Amino acid sequence: RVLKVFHYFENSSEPTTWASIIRHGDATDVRGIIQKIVDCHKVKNVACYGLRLSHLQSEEVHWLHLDMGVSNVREKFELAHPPEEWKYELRIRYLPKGFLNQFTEDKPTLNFFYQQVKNDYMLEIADQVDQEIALKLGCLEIRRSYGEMRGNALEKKSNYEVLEKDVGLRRFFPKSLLDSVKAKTLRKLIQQTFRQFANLNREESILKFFEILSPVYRFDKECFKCALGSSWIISVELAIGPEEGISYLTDKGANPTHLADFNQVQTIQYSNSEDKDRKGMLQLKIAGAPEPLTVTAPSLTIAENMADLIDGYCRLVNGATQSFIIRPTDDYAEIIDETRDYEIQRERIELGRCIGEGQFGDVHQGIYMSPENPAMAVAIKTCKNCTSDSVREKFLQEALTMRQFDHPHIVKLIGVITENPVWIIMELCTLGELRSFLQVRKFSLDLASLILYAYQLSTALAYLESKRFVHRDIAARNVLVSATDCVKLGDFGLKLPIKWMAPESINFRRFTSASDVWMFGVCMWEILMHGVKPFQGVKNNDVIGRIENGERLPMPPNCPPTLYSLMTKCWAYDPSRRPRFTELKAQLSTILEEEKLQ
Ligand SMILES: CN[C@@H]1C[C@H]2O[C@@](C)([C@@H]1OC)n1c3ccccc3c3c4c(c5c6c(n2c5c31)CCCC6)C(=O)NC4
Repeated sequence: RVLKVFHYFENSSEPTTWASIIRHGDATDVRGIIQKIVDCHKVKNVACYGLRLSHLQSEEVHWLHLDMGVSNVREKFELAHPPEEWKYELRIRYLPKGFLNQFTEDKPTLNFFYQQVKNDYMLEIADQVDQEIALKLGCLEIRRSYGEMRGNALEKKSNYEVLEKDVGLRRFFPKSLLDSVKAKTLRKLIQQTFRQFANLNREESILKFFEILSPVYRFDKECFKCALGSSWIISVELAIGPEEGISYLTDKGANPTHLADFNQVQTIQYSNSEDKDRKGMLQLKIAGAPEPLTVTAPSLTIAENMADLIDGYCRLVNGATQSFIIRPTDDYAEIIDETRDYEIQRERIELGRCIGEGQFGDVHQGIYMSPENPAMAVAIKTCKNCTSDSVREKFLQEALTMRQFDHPHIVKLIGVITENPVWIIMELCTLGELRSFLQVRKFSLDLASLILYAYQLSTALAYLESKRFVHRDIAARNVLVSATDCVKLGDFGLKLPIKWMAPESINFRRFTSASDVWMFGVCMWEILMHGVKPFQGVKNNDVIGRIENGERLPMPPNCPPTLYSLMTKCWAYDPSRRPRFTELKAQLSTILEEEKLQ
């Protein structure tokens, strides 16, 4: 059987669903699980990660000791409540002494840690933190998250808006702040506190983040109210952490008193309050001290959680692998990840000459003989590492989307072959890629033709808008020519094409219809420029630089100055001032009719 573990390693997905799915074995212990997830992310500080299980509708928490066997941990807890309501989440619990410093030379771990701490901050105290503090914090998460954007970006109404109204400032700030200040002024406050963190890369952001939190949120330890002693039980707060070891403080803030270091800890033992109540009993034998250090915790659970803490630490301080808690092949651990009419038998396909390359698989020419009906020329997108299953599942995911579309300027899906290697069968656009097509025919195509193509493209992009489908890569490279008077739209699958991208795409990784329109502008230029690439001989940074300053692509010779202004309307920095697709359709329609009559 399997297991889902939520963790804090980044993904362009939503943070609340970052997880790994492990096909564990029957004697597999929590070590196995942790090991295989962190090896899977190139983690150097393995000894610092633990596993914490908690029910959804409950606020209490269960630390799963390394040596426990998963299936009989399922067994135990899944006998209380269903697997649907339990949350297994990987956490850092065991800080080395220089921890922050040390995690700098372990990039995944610092990132994991930062996220895990940032999550808690939002969830636990963000609402009731100082106004200046919240502000300062939020900005660094902008700064860190959106690496490739230049500093002065947030002093642009459109940019800020994209954060306000598309991204959600809630991703950076508590509902408490956003509510209690007028939004137009909030815009200032951010632009302002953002100045101080203008030129800070991802690494420094994270540390400046921590630096500003630490004074107002201890994440460098855990505390437990509990009682010390074996007979005259006396009430204390325990602090357990890297620069203090086990410490009692009481009180108030003041100096914490040292009790032992983790390297002193001989053995751990815990048990149910054999006495009247329900309390946790915890015993620690220490260096040469003949009497065990005896802790009474409010519940057996807390006791267990405290043992996990102390074990983890010991097992870390000593370069140790086995436990310090005295007790009363199949451990395989694989990493995995989570219908059709239109089936075609492979024997009904003659696989012709390879026609285009794939970073994923080649595209081929082909004959398709369908029993009822004559032969048909088809394109065939092939798969190379097709046996590796999710790569397969993502490949023929593309075919699923193409099922949905039916429009005369989108390349029609014809079928799939759902056995390795997976094949996607589509129509073949005989006259090839548009760029090539244009260069070749630079002197035999009337203008009415060139803009006809943009018109047809726009009808397609309109159709796609109408189904809320963003394409992400509109360019003449993704257009094919199916006949003299007819072009079609290309890829629909999953080294950035900087020069065609809208600014918010280069800045905030945002991809909307409105980003699509910008690219379509550049596409339109390419067409009118008979298949030349935008910005020949300019490297990408000067381009983002020029785009940022106001420079645009010049009017191609022969472009009706109306159409050229439409292109620049598509190149509106603020994505909301850009035309709609349904609108560029209507316009080009007329701009064509006018061109037809000459
Ligand atoms: C960079 N442009 C390539 C031109 C070439 O190969 C590619 C990879 C690319 O076309 C999107 N290609 C596809 C890629 C992904 C899905 C479908 C196609 C595809 C298709 C065709 C095609 C053709 C060419 N290329 C084609 C195609 C070169 C000239 C012959 C026609 C085609 O006719 N139907 C799908």
